[PDB]
Amino acid sequence: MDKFRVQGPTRLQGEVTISGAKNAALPILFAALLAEEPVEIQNVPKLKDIDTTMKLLTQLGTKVERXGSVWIDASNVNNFSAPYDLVKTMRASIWALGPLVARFGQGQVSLPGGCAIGARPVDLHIFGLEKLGAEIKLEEGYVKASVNGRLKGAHIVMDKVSVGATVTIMSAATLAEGTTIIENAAREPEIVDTANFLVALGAKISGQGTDRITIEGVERLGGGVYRVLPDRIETGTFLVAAAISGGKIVCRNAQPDTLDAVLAKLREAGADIETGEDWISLDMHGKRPKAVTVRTAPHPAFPTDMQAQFTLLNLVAEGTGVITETIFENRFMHVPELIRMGAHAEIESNTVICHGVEKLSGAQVMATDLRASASLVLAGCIAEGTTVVDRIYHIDRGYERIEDKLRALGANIERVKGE
Ligand SMILES: CC(=O)N[C@H]1[C@@H](OP(=O)(O)OP(=O)(O)OC[C@H]2O[C@@H](n3ccc(=O)[nH]c3=O)[C@H](O)[C@@H]2O)O[C@H](CO)[C@@H](O)[C@@H]1O
Repeated sequence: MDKFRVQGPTRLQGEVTISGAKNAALPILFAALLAEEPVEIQNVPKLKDIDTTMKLLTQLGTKVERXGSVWIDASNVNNFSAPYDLVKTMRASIWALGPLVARFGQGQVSLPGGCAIGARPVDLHIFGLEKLGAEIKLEEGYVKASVNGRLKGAHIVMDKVSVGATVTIMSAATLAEGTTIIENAAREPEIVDTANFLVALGAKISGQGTDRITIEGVERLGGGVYRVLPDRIETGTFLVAAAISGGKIVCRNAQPDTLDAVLAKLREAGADIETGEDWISLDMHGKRPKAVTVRTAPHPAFPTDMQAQFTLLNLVAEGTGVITETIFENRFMHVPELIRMGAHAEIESNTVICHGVEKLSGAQVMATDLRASASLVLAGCIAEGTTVVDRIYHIDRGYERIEDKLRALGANIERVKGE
């Protein structure tokens, strides 16, 4: 089992090229199940989650190839289930459900079990499907959906803002008979990306990116070529890496408009930020960051996927920073890990109260969250001495070669395989 050996402190300086969004590539890959003709998805990151998704697709009888692009041919889907072993390593597996039932009239996906960051049921996905006319049963731990003929469009109001349920419903609706309206839809840039992918295939969708999505179902979806938007979380993570190290960086292949909240908070922390059409520059001018107050919420508010990263920022900032989590109430495992490194903070309910320190100290820490745990690697970059991050497979699931990108920024980091 891999581990990172990080030697700090290091001032991060240089350039990084942002990879395609893991969170757009995922739902788009699942949506490709709908395509009758070959599809080429461009700008797909090379990460563990994509590997798992590829595996799942192949298990359905989908032909899959990859490099920068992932080539999909779902003309011969011959299997309709996502097994326990796979779903257990990737909750996003639930996304296979909707396309399968919508196109083939059947689909079975192992029901996701417990999650360390909090309660993450998929009740809304199921509800949505049912609303579309799907019959759903639970057998041997498998959620089994079925419909005789086409799904039927319906007016659905979401009890919660859900990225996942919005994708499930929107995707399945493209093949339903009639019009589907998703009210209180998630507005994430990844939702707009997936919708656009769908439309490129022949789907009829409007309102994507707003709280109200309207889908007019069609008979079949063709094929095509589609480029995945830049990864906003990867971008934010690198921006924070520079901001907490007194550094200077330029992010290439970026989409500034997906980052307003994060950029604004970085400015509050004291960063000098410039943006262009496809780039973002950040210069700390060698300054320590200033503590900020953050509240995670659905896009375009501050994203929960940047929360750990900002907690780190606050932990080495001047002042008392406060971070409140409204999406994943228990998403605080990074905190005690950071405290092992000398940080100071208290967790009261869904809020962490940070007491910024001048310097962190290297220590042994454990990764557990595919997006948040990158925080540990960042901490090692600025801590005094050696930090060893265990279980880095978690990071591998959500980031493409993060050590390589960090290394090009000046980081002293080594992938240690010897156990
Ligand atoms: C593969 C992917 O894109 N994952 C992202 C997506 O996940 P994910 O799609 O799971 O997140 P949702 O937006 O669906 O979850 C938001 C909240 O609603 C709850 N909920 C959701 C669905 C449901 O059926 N019932 C229910 O109660 C969840 O438990 C959570 O408290 O958005 C999260 C919030 O931006 C990100 O942190 C994840 O990295």
